[PDB]
Amino acid sequence: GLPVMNTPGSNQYLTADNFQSPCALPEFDVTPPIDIPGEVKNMMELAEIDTMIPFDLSAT
Amino acid sequence: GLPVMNTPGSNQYLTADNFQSPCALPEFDVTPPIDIPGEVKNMMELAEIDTMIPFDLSATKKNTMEMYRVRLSDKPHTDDPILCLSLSPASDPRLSHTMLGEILNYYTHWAGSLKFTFLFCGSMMATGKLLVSYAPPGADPPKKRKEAMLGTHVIWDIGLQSSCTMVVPWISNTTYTEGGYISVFYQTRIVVPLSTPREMDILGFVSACNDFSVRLLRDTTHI
Amino acid sequence: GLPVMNTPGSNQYLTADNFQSPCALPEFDVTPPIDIPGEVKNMMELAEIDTMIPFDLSATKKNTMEMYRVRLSDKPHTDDPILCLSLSPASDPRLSHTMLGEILNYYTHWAGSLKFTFLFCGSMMATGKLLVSYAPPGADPPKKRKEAMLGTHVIWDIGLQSSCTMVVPWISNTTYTEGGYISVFYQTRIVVPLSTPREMDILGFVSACNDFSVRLLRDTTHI
Amino acid sequence: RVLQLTLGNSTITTQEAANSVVAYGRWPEYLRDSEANPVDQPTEPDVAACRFYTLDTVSWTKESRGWWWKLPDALRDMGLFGQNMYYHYLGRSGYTVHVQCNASKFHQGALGVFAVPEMCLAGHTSYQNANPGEKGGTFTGTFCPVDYLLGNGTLLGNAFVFPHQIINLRTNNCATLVLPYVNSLSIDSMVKHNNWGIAILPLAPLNFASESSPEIPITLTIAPMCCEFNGLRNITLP
Amino acid sequence: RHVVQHRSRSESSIESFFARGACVTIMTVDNPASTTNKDKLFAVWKITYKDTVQLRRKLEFFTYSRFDMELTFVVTANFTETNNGHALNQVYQIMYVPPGAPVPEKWDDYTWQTSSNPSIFYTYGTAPARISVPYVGISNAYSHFYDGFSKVPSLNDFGILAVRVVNDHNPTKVTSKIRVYLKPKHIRVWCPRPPRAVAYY
Amino acid sequence: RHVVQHRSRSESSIESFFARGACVTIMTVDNPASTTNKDKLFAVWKITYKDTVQLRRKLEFFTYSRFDMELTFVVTANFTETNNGHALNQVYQIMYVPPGAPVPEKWDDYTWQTSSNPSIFYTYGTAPARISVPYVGISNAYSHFYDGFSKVPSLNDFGILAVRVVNDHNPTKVTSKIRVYLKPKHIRVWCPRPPRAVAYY
Repeated sequence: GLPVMNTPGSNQYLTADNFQSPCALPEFDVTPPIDIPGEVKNMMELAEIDTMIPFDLSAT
Repeated sequence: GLPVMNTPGSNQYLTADNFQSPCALPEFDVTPPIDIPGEVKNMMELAEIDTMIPFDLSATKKNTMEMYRVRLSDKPHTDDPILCLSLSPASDPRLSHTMLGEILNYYTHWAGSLKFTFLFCGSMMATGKLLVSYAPPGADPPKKRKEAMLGTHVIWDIGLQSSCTMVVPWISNTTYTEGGYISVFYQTRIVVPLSTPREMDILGFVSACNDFSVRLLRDTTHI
Repeated sequence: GLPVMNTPGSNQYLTADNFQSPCALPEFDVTPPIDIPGEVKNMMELAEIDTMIPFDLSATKKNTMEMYRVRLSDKPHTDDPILCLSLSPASDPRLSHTMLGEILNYYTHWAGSLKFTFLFCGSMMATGKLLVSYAPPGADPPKKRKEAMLGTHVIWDIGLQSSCTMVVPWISNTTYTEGGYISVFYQTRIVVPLSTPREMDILGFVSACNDFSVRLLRDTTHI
Repeated sequence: RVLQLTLGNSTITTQEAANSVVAYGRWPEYLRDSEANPVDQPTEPDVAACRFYTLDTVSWTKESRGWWWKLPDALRDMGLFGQNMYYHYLGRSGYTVHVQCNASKFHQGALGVFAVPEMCLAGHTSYQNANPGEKGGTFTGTFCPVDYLLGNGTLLGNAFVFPHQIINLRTNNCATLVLPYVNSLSIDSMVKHNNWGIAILPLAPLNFASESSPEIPITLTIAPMCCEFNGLRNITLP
Repeated sequence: RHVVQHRSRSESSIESFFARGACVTIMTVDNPASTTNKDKLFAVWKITYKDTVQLRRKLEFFTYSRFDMELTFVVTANFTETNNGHALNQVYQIMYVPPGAPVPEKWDDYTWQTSSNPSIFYTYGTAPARISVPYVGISNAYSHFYDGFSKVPSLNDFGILAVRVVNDHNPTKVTSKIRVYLKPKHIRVWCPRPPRAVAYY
Repeated sequence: RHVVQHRSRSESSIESFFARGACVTIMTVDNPASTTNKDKLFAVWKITYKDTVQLRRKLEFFTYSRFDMELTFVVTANFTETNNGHALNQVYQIMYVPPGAPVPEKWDDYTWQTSSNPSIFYTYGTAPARISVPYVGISNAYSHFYDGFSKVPSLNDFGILAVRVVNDHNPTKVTSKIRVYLKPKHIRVWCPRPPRAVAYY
């Protein structure tokens, strides 16, 4: 068949991989999403919220 | 040659694989198909067929022909229902082994409507009225004819129409007693003209509607 | 490099593989072909050739030249057939080893028509009539000339035409006695002018038609 | 309304073809050109054999559990159809099974008439036993196959997946089933192989007023349709 | 739990219902060590759905069928003995005999060499083997029920799978098991029937 | 069983009839252990169809032929002894000597190094080796029958396959067998003949 040449980094699992993968439930039809209010698209959205400072961290 | 990088999931066999494969008989010319009548394209087509409910699963009626016949007779006016069928098509030993229920046992989630159809199999001369009540889910079934009438019901005149159909809408997966009830009460006792028998039988049939939906196959069939 | 995922069926050798392969003599320039006469493009071309049937496979005739000649003679008018050949071209020791049968032995399923052709090899002076009957499958062969005539038949006048052809249509695979029969009866006894011999020979040839079809090769040839 | 139907030399009366079922919504039809072959050769005698044949009536009682017939088996002694079914080697045919049933207005009960493809019964391993012919066999409530299982270990309530009709005496007292040729092959032996099987089981049992007729008649009238066979077709060359 | 669900019937299709890999047999072979070996040197299995109740039931929902057949062979061996087993990697011949063709009777039978019969040569340790047999039926559909007889005084052939080990004179006995995973493909069905119980399954 | 079949002759084509993999020899070699070794250190086989009756018969249906040749080598080794055999993975030289070229006579013969002769170097455990030899005939078709003589007072050369193991001083004797699977390709044939019996085959 097509001549190929396995390169280094073959058959390794890099946890930061981003490849395709075979689905285990291909015939399954997924429960479709609803428009739940309050969707976050970036964690900074949470840092942008004014939250109360605990000034007095004394022993008591 | 072409530089490639074997990824994880290589040389595994996932039973749910969908790849290509080399044919063992490539030169073979396959016997071509004919138009056999009765082709099924979806298993729900079989659940859409009205199949007879085995109401009376008693110790003696069960696994007989009498397990399908709800007998109406002449006896004191107790407003106990003729039948009270719970709408658990997957787990209810009556609806469980219907064709609908047989297909639903193969799946994990399902939703839609069920049309029930009671068929009167008495005399052409017999006359009377039955009350076919529907109790929605979360409501315990009605125990008396008044409770049934003040809810959702159909007064079925036997002398006028030999069958009564009722489409229940909120049927969904059990988990992984609720669903509602279809009950039948005597509104009136049955009136016969002469020595005509005062012992009739009503049959019952159930099916899914076209809307009905199943998903996540769960074949659990072993020995 | 290119991320790939080895699938099942990798590094196996399926004898029915059809892939590419590296040539061992890429720089070699192959001796170019000539137009040799007699190129065959399909084995059925060989089954389409009329080849002589070995009718008489007796203990003494078999594996001789006499196994191909059905002798006509002068003897009492018994309506027993001159020959009754069963149309099992794959399993019938007569038709089995014809070229047709030899090719059919290589396959598992086959269907089409067979043209049989009887050739009279007597005198130019000889005169008479034969009845070439065809019994379809499922019908036991005719035992008398009347039974043959009331069925499908050809009255072959020897003095007028030296051969008779008969195309049988419903020939198909045995499995994995049926098929029909071609029988020959004396309608009339053979008439000769003088001391001309009263012992003739008819030959027989069989072939597939252009329509004929085979499939699923089953080479079973060992020692 | 009373419709009188004639096929050949044979006439029947039908109250109305008001509810006449066609199995899988497919009408009987000859073998089409796309699935035929001029070298696998059929002929069409749908002239004379394709008529109404009316089996000997059966008697529904209170104790009756059911009846069954096989096709083309039941018609193997029925005139030209039975003749062709033995002369010819390969044959195909649809059917029109008109189950009439004669009852008063003071009888009550219901029959389920089921047309089954490849109705393999079981207590089976015997031709004469599995093919009772014109008279058919009968079911049981415990050879003869079981009522609620159809013989084939099969809850009768689900039987309504098959082409069927319900003869409920208070309403209609007759049923018609139009059966097309159904087989894995386009054409096949009729004597060795039954394609269809009729099964009539009382869903609701018979009952009647005091001194009515104790046993009512169920009559079957089977009409072959698009009956076609082999195939004597020889070419003689000059 | 009680969720609103839109119309969805894709997974109830015939393909989704049937085309699911499932083990249909577990063949076993022992290495051709001339120690005490019987029967053992080669395995044979006639392909059939009637030996696994799940597929059998799902099919017997219907009268007639057609389907291709994706076979996938998962081989698993190990040394039979406590013996310090050293063995060079074995090769397995996985022969598919088409319908109506002779079966192997010996390890050295002529059929193993026959060109007709497609064979996989599987090297142990590699990815599981796979072939796709097409619809090999004589008729125009696989018939699960056949009201009828062979002769006038049910069963359909999908083929045979034979397996042997090619390595000849092995010193250490290596037992091996080949799980056959069948997956029907391009399934068509006709004339639905009621399901059976789980009684005579 | 008696099924209506439309016209179909694809599988009776010359390619479909002939182009089918089939074992044509089983070469054997033992590892170059300087223990007792003869002959054994290398195998040689002159390519020929006349040693397998199936291919021979199918070809002798005809007078003349042309075809390429897809050879595929299935190697299978094992330790000859009960010895606790430890051996690093062996490499096999599978040399194809073209027609009319010298044959190896020793393991260390000069031919093994010759650039002319294409050689596969096959690592055991990997996928079976494969090469495709073209039509290497001197004439314009392989002649199965040749009415005629060499000198005035039948046989045609397809090449030779030689095999050896490259690993040199092995302690443990490893016997190995290389099944050669020939598959004719791009077959053309001329002047059909009657088949022989299975008598002198």
